[PDB]
Amino acid sequence: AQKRSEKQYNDAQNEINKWQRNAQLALQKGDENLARQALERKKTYTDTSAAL
Amino acid sequence: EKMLEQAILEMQEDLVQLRQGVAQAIAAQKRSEKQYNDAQNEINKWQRNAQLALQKGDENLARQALERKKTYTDTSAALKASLDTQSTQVETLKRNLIQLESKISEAKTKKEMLKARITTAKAQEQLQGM
Amino acid sequence: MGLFDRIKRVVSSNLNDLVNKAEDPEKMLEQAILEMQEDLVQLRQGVAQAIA
Amino acid sequence: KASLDTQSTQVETLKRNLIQLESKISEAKTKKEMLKARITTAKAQEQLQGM
Amino acid sequence: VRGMNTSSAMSAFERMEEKVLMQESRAQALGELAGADLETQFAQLEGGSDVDDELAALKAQMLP
Repeated sequence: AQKRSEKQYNDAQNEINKWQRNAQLALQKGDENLARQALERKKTYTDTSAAL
Repeated sequence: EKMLEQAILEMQEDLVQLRQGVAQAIAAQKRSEKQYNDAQNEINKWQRNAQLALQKGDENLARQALERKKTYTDTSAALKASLDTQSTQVETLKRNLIQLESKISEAKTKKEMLKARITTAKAQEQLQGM
Repeated sequence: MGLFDRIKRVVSSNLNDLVNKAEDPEKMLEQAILEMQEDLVQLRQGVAQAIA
Repeated sequence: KASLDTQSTQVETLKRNLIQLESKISEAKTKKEMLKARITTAKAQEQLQGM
Repeated sequence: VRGMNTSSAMSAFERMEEKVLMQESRAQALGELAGADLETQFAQLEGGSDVDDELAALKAQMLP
């Protein structure tokens, strides 16, 4: 369980990181709308991380 | 486990019906939209016909065509009224799906925590058997 | 509650045996890869008609 | 004509959706080998550790 | 695509991806329980000790 949750929490961090790059990539291309929606995912995953 | 597995499988199958209900709600919006759009087109068509009747000297038919416009305009209003009222459900049902998406993930996370305390409870019982 | 309680056990009893008999690793893989491969052609057939 | 274009665009979506499905089924094949290697390895250690 | 009740691919992953990792985790968990013994840590010391006590003898015999 400890290792299972750890991976999930580690994946959450990775997910957040992945979103960051995608959100940052959207900003570079001029798509702030998608970037703003990607920030919600970060927050959503950050909240999930906290729970985990 | 027995009370979580059954709940996890039933809580995920209920979301499918919710999505299907939203599709029907979305269809309704588009269905009424077309009807309302057709009403506008109908009115426009009548206008031309009514205007054509006036050009030919048939005011009697033109006056009867104006009633259709009014009749269709009243129908449009009715359709519009429903359109504005039926749109609320779409957004209301969308919020439910958004909330359930994160609640099912927490339910799966509870299992792990439940097993941790269940193994500990049994561990203490095994310690009392010595 | 009784009715629901009975259903809970009824389903659990069936599910328990269902997940204990047909839940092997090898069986799923082979079955899944052969079912999704057949579906591809099915969609193509419909697309062909649509294209036609 | 109106119906044609509408259906033509709908057919494009289907054709484009099949392209993504062709790669999705290809990924499944790759998992088979890796999964089996992890299963056998774990199954081989399930008896050794027990003894 | 959306994910129906019995989608061949999605449903297969539910029982395969999950269980496979479960067994893998168990191996490490159970394997770590069997390696908690303090005598196994003394064997590691022995290995390092055995390679240095034999080296001297090996170097002494090979000298001549």
